[PDB]
Amino acid sequence: KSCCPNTTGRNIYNTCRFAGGSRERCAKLSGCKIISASTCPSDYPK
Repeated sequence: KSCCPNTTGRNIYNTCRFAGGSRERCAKLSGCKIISASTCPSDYPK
């Protein structure tokens, strides 16, 4: 799943995805990660 620091991270990620940027590119850009671990560390709580 995708995992972001905060709501602004989610906002930027979603906007970039809506425009049509790649998932990891949008994640990096916004300051989020994406991992196949399903569980994310207590650092990206959104």
